Amino acid sequence: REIVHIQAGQCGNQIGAKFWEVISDEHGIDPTGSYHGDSDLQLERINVYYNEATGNKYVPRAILVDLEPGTMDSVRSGPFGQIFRPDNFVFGQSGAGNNWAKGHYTEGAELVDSVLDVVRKESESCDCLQGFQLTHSLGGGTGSGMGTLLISKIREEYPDRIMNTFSVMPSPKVSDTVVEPYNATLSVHQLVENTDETYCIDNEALYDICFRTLKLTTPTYGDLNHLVSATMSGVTTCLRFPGQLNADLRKLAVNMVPFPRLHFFMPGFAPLTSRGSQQYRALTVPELTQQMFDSKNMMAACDPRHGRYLTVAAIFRGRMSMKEVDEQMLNVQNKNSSYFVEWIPNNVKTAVCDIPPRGLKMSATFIGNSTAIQELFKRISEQFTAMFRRKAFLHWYTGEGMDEMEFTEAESNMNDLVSEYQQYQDATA
Amino acid sequence: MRECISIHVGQAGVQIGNACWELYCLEHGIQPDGQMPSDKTIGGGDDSFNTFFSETGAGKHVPRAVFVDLEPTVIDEVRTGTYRQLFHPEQLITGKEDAANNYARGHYTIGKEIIDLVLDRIRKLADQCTGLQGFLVFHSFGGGTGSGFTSLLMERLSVDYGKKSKLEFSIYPAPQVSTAVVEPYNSILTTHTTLEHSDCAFMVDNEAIYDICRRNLDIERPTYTNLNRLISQIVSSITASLRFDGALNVDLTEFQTNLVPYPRIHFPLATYAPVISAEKAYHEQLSVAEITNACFEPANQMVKCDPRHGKYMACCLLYRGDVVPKDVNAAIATIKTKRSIQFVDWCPTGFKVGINYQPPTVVPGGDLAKVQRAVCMLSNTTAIAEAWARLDHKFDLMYAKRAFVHWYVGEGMEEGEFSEAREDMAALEKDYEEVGVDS
Amino acid sequence: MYTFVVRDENSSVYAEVSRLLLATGQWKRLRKDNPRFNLMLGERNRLPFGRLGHEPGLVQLVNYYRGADKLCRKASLVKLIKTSPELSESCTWFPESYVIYPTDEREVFLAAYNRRREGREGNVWIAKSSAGAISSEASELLDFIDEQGQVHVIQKYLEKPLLLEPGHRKFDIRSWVLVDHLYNIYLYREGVLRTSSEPYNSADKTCHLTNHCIQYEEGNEMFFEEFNQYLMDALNTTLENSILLQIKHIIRSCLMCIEPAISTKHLHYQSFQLFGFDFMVDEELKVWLIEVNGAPACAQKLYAELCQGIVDVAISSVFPLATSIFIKLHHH
Amino acid sequence: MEVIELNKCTSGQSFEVILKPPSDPSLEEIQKKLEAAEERRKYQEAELLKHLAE
Ligand SMILES: CC[C@]1(O)C[C@@H]2CN(CCc3c([nH]c4ccccc34)[C@@](C(=O)OC)(c3cc4c(cc3OC)N(C)[C@H]3[C@@](O)(C(=O)OC)[C@H](OC(C)=O)[C@]5(CC)C=CCN6CC[C@]43[C@@H]65)C2)C1
Ligand SMILES: CC[C@@H](/C=C(/C)[C@@H]1C[C@@H](OC)C[C@H](O)C(C)(C)[C@@]2(O)O[C@@H](C[C@H](OC)[C@@H](O)C(=O)O1)C[C@@H](OC)[C@@H]2O)CO
Ligand SMILES: C/C(=C\c1csc(C)n1)[C@H]1C[C@H]2O[C@H]2CCC[C@@H](C)[C@H](O)[C@@H](C)C(=O)C(C)(C)[C@@H](O)CC(=O)O1
Ligand SMILES: Nc1nc2c(ncn2[C@@H]2O[C@H](COP(=O)(O)OP(=O)(O)OP(=O)(O)O)[C@@H](O)[C@H]2O)c(=O)[nH]1
Ligand SMILES: Nc1ncnc2c1ncn2[C@@H]1O[C@H](COP(=O)(O)OP(=O)(O)CP(=O)(O)O)[C@@H](O)[C@H]1O
Ligand SMILES: COc1cc2c(c(OC)c1OC)-c1ccc(OC)c(=O)cc1[C@@H](NC(C)=O)CC2
Ligand SMILES: Nc1nc2c(ncn2[C@@H]2O[C@H](COP(=O)(O)OP(=O)(O)O)[C@@H](O)[C@H]2O)c(=O)[nH]1
Ligand SMILES: [Ca+2]
Ligand SMILES: [Mg+2]
Ligand SMILES: [Mg+2]
Repeated sequence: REIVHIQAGQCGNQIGAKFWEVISDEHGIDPTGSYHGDSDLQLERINVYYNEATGNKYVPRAILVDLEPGTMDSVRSGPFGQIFRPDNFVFGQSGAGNNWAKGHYTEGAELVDSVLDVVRKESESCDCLQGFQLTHSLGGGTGSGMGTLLISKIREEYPDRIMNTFSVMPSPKVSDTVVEPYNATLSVHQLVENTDETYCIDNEALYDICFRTLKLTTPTYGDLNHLVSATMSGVTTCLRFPGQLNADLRKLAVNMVPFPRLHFFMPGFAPLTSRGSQQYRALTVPELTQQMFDSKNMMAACDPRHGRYLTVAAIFRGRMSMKEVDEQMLNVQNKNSSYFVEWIPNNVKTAVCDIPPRGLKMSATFIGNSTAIQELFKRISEQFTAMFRRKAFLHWYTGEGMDEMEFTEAESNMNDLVSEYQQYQDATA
Repeated sequence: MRECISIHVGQAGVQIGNACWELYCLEHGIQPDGQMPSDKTIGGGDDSFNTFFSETGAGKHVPRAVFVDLEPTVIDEVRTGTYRQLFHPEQLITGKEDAANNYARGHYTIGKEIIDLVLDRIRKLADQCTGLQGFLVFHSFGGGTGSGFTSLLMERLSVDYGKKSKLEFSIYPAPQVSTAVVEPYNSILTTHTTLEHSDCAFMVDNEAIYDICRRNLDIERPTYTNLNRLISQIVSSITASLRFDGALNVDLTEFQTNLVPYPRIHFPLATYAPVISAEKAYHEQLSVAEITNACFEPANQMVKCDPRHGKYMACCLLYRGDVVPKDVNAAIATIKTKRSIQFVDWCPTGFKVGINYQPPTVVPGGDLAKVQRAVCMLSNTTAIAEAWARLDHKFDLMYAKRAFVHWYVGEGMEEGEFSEAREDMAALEKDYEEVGVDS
Repeated sequence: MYTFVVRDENSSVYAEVSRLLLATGQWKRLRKDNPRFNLMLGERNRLPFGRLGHEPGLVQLVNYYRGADKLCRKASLVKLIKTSPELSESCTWFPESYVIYPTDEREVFLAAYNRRREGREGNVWIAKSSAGAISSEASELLDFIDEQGQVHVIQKYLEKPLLLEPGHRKFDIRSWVLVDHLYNIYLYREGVLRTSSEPYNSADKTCHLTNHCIQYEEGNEMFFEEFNQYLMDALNTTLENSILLQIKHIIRSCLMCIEPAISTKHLHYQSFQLFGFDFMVDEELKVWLIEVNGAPACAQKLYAELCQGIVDVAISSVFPLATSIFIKLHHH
Repeated sequence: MEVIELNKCTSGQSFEVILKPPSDPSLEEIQKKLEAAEERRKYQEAELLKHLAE
């Protein structure tokens, strides 16, 4: 039932805020936490993400963390910034300097217990807490280093709850900072061991979509983040709205993750169409379905045609006949059955929800668990070793007390993870 | 007076259960508040419907039923439905966290904490019985609760209620009818450990029920409500012997007596006819010969398989409505000649026939048209092994890679339980092959 | 487009058909254990029929009829002809035969042996089974069935066959029949004669068995065109009048008999199958059924056309893609 | 084709038409299997909490 949400660092707080902004609009909540909705379908499951305060006020079950105040003020002074519980702001002053070691071991060490206190206070207010969700980037210092420290501490207090993260991978196409492959590799190591489900949101993929597909010549984080919030709303539809699915996070993990370490998901969203003459066409289910599976629509920069899907979850939203959706989804599998492993029968599932996202008559959200995600970890691995071969920029991390061995076993873990994906790409029945 | 207690486990069992009790009430004249004006014995009585309903001093007729689910969503419906006033709160049992489509979680982790409470509520009902003959248990194969908890319950029921009969109504998984990818695991796990603890199991393939709805009822995308109201007709005609004055199958033990020669091969096939659509205004009335015939066409069976390539060990024809014996023998005379009905050489080639003069009831506003006569055929044929072979193959594909296996091991089940269940299924398949082969 | 999988590697005929399918650019082969297939060219034995027709959204068709083995097993054919009322134990085109176990008919066979030996009649019998690729004494045949741990059929040996001249040689006739998913019975216009180069001597196991395995004309095979001219010149008759009417009639009676048992009308998957019928022709131009083959090979010359015919009426009939070498044997 | 065992009642009748002649564990056991599963679970939890303490 209840989910506790944590956003850490600049990126995590940025996309975390847009997420609450978007789903608040869907559930008919205004920026002061009052309900102004029509359908009651919007309150059926409102308690999943919102706490009910005195006076018919719904407040997000959200914890906001950062090692510097800047983004705290930014969120607090924005649209839907007043909706958040004021106790649930936990920030420092030092900042992490895009340094994983500062977030994970030195500066974050002091703030971490304050966060666990708010986490603990929210968990005890839950009827039956099902688990946690974290938004953060892997390329920085706070969301990457301190976000993973939070995951580790939270898992130790709630060892049987589901742990789920929306994790933004770094790309040289978007960001300037040379040490990002270092931060990401240390983070991936923590994620393979302490999360149950991780959505891989690749800034490299988000950039190609905005630049190539959407024709945005000067992409901003606001553009990228509006893709992320749309996808985050889509993948959480079946938690926040009733209908045909009696599903929570654990059931999703059980049916999406056939092997413990292989829990990194490839997300996608339809529709995506550049401005503007095509923005007025009516979307048909056949078109939604082809777009959803198109490699160029994927939100992790990896070619799904290079590998195989272990499992797929697809969710459609809006007014549409389920018969059309059924036929179309079966068409994709029957006509391209070599891209789905045959040792997992009937391994693509569909859910349809009546309420559509704001601004769209229809939409589809894609959750793919594909062996091709290895391309993402290979890319980060290449950048890592090019630098680590010569111990370049290592002093920023050893000056915080870290050893070289810790880097060696992080790259080691990621290389094995790559190997594991490769072995089911060639596994046959 | 011999009573029967129904236990409904998991979403499927509770929703199918809700459909059955609604149908029973329409069939006996019991209203949604528990009163039946046609009952002249207030507070008691030794009538046939009393094997499924107890009576309160106030004149209310309570179902002899128990509802269990490990999460309250589905049972809350029953708690607020048309027939909420007919149940006691003590008959509705809900947890807070479900089995997550995970057998090991339903059987071992969550099951351990709730089994004694369920047994205590069942015990309360058995105490109100003077001649309790056994249990009818409804549950899916694929659910974590339906597979995992039902198994624990069956094992327990043998202990506390040894020698009492246990009958099963089981929903066989079908991708058509929304299936999780691990339902093949749950199905083999629960069949293996329940096999020794039920005396007769009525399997319903969601794929078969789905096609009847689309083909005969003209329903583009059947809902659970469509599936569940059709399943209710079959259950109602199977149990109609226990709830009505009759002579065929008056006691649960007669089901195995009449239908299960071999203990392990206790899965009779159900065929039902006619399924006519209520929208259809014409309503051409079929003869007993026509509907008897339909029982031998594959498209009317509860499991998709081909009985022409198997052997029968028992066959029962259960008619409802406007049916005279003279017509039945005449139909069997014909059916024999124009049909391939091979019995095993150790059993006699014959048919047990029951006739209930009361015709099938329909839920007002359902999808089925009211008919003058209907048949439900129960046959123990080896053709049903086809459903086990399908299921075992899907199991093997995943198990060869140990896919999803860690979810069950992490709940405290040991990996060995998998291959022990699979070997049992291999044996069950050898059993069917031996009973109906000749080369 | 459409998808198919190959599960019998050895099939010379379906090895060919799958090449025509690929040649259309509208079919694709997908491994063996992948279940999202439109067509399954299945294996000879233990074909998992129970797995077909269950994949959502896939019209599945298979190249074998579940149940047609009853017609294609020596032992079961003899039992089917005698027990089925539409064929009768007096069926005038099947040689007298009995099933003998090394249900048994060894007591009934000996009764029909002394009834003939006493009657002073030709009593040459052939004995065979379904595990192999002729005598006048019962004491010599029954001890043979015992030295072989397999069930055998003892069938009356056709003592007075029709012989070809020049050569005074024996032969049999092979007909190819195709049954589609609608149970149309299609007879392939072209047949083959399995000739024996060795002259026939009714008093040596080469001039009696005519199949190509044991062995004038190339490949000991004569085609209908030639055999037709021979009947015209030698006997003043035609192939259609004196032989093909009986062949057409035998083929209908056998397949019409088992249709209620094997028909896939109203089944969740569809079936078709190519059969081989083996016939004998005696001195009086009477045709005898020898055996029915469920997995026949084809004459090397006739692999095309017949295989192209299989895709035309059997496969493309249910999966249409963007003359007639068959004779529709009208039935029902 | 013979008819036998004809029973006639108020709400129907029954009979048999013949065509051709013919030619457990204890409560202890269960609770030991359940407690054993609880053992393996607790052992796994200890391996996780131990690895996290490191
Ligand atoms: C989505 C957030 C983003 O706005 C994305 C880009 C970068 N930054 C901020 C804004 C920005 C951009 N360019 C800037 C130049 C000066 C100051 C600021 C900018 C941005 C753009 O043009 O649209 C707004 C941009 C940036 C780049 C950018 C594209 C881009 O917008 C299209 N490139 C992908 C890289 C780049 O390194 C590259 O690989 O070549 C294409 C690229 O190189 C060249 C020769 O263009 C370039 C351009 C300054 C060079 C050196 C540093 N790298 C980092 C990323 C890259 C840039 C957009 C963050
Ligand atoms: C589905 C498995 C795995 C790859 C395959 C095989 C998928 C199949 C289907 O996916 C929508 C494509 C579909 O059948 C079409 C051909 C009609 C189509 O939509 O293809 C895309 C081009 C796409 O480029 C990426 C293609 O290469 C691709 O992704 O193919 C536009 C256009 O091309 C002509 C065409 O309209 C992706 O999950
Ligand atoms: C493609 C879209 C809609 C659409 C497709 S066909 C139709 C009638 N409408 C949606 C997609 C939404 O998921 C959200 C992400 C889109 C990002 C945009 C905000 C983007 O930054 C911007 C440049 C745009 O593309 C538009 C503002 C033109 C946007 O309205 C169209 C779009 O992509 O939104
Ligand atoms: N016919 C029918 N099948 C159902 C129904 N509900 C679920 N099923 C089927 O049962 C399987 C899922 O089992 P459920 O009963 O939903 O699960 P559960 O017993 O609640 O188990 P958990 O939720 O995992 O604890 C799937 O194959 C569904 O298609 C129903 O009302 N009718
Ligand atoms: N009843 C019979 N009378 C006379 N000759 C017979 C006969 N049955 C079989 N033969 C001869 O034996 C040959 C083999 O026929 P049989 O039915 O045994 O085939 P087979 O299964 O052994 C090999 P194939 O499948 O290639 O025909 C025939 O071609 C014929 O020459
Ligand atoms: C709460 O949200 C979801 C929860 C689940 C699923 C899912 O995808 C449809 C969701 O997101 C829409 C789901 C996913 C994948 C499956 O197989 C890969 C499966 O068998 C099964 C499922 C779900 N069950 C069904 C029948 O779809 C249960 C878990
Ligand atoms: N998609 C997206 N990525 C962001 C955003 N802000 C920062 N990033 C990325 O996050 C990484 C830097 O981490 P950041 O969150 O700034 O650092 P932190 O505050 O120390 O956690 C780089 O790869 C940035 O491109 C944002 O709003 N959206
Ligand atoms: Ca009474
Ligand atoms: Mg920053
Ligand atoms: Mg449930």
